[PDB]
Amino acid sequence: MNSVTVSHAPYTITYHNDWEPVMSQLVEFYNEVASWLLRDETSPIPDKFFIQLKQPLRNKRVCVCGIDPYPKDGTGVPFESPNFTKKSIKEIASSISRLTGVIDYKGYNFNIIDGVIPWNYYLSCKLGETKSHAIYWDKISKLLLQHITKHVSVLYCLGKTDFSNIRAKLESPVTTIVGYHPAARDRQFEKDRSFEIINVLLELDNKAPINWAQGFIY
Amino acid sequence: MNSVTVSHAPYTITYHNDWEPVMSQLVEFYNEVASWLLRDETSPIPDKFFIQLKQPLRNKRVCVCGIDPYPKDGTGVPFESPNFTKKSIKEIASSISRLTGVIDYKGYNFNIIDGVIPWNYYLSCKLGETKSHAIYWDKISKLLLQHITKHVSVLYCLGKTDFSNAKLESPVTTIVGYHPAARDRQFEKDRSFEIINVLLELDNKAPINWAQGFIY
Ligand SMILES: [Cl-]
Ligand SMILES: [Cl-]
Repeated sequence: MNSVTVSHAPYTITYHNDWEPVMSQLVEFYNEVASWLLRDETSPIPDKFFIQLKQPLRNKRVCVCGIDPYPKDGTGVPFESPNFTKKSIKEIASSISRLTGVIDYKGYNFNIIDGVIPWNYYLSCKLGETKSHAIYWDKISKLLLQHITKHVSVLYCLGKTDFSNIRAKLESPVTTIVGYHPAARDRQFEKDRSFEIINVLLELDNKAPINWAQGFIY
Repeated sequence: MNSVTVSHAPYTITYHNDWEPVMSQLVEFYNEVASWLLRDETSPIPDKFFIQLKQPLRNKRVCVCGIDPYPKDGTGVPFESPNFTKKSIKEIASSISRLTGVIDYKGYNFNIIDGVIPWNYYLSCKLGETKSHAIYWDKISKLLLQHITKHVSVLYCLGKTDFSNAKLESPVTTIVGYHPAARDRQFEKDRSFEIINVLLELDNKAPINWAQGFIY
């Protein structure tokens, strides 16, 4: 819809109107930091940092959140792996396959599920190094996730360590689940039932469940 | 097992060891407020304010919580009505009767159910006035419920307006259902008891057998 300019790359940020209330501060915060983060090659590329701000928030009832993008090949859409190559998304798809009974599929994407907004807490990383840009995104990450949590009924974070003390410092009343990361040891993600629990919590808040099968690609 | 003294009535508080971490602060907080509570006649009596601290917490997976004790005849055990007279507990027993298929009973008590700790958020009220002691118990109530929510998997609160307010600061799965005396039969259509067991099953915990609460 609308656009806003910033003094460093990617220069323009196009945003859906639901994000308006935070854009002014986003610009201030990004300008203060961008120079530091663009030194490094990144995942995703700078033109893709903010494409998830084109998504609406008012139709969203669940946020599924990872700490930062894939160390390589980040597309700007959290969790997205267009050629279905990344371990995280393969493990997620398996979980939902067992849950939904859908056995034959070629990919999975959170971004095409009604009511779900997939999110990366930090919006970039130094290529090949997870959590490398935490110190730069800090204030922005808090700002944007606070805004998301005013719309969604449930926040689902993936990674017990990654999200230990970040969720305590979010200052939001929103119902929160911190589950295992897909690559957690001893198959703990495979025994994790957060996808089911989400729908129970949504039902308790007088909201429709998420149909997790909508994420499949054929 | 152990005991602690306090400068106003009931003077001694006996507590199960699972409560040890909070007793020191409980004494500080109770001493700083007890004058205000004891001016009034109370439900329950002061000797019964803290008897629920004799219950263990480690074997508990569900906390069932009401806002404060019965306006009259509080026994110190939340929800307990020994002569099965109180509306709340009669409605709860009906709900579980329909759920479990147990049709003939004389009473119901949460306190004899494995895995359940029944709780009153405020530990007293001025006789006949619900919520009258909220302002006195405030800090203590928050302290004790926070401690309970470190052990239990699910917190079930009864009363939508009573428990609307966030101010607990705990990750625990929380359900805020209708109060048993809610209008238009809303408590009768409330399925929180079933939902609790689903949530528990999802957290790899055994369900609560709600039929254990019946008295014959
Ligand atoms: Cl983890
Ligand atoms: Cl109610």
